[PDB]
Amino acid sequence: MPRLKVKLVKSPIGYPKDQKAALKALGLRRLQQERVLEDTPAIRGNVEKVAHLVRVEVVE
Repeated sequence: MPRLKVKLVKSPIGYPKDQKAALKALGLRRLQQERVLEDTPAIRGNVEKVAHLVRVEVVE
């Protein structure tokens, strides 16, 4: 509740199940969708798994 705004900027088509699961958990389903998630250790772990695919901004 500090938060992170995550945008899916690259196509995950054909990516490993782990990485597709991390996208699932971040709720990113289509290209250029943006989500504001709570900045937790867990949410950070999932953004880390899909770093190539996403753009991250610190928000509150």
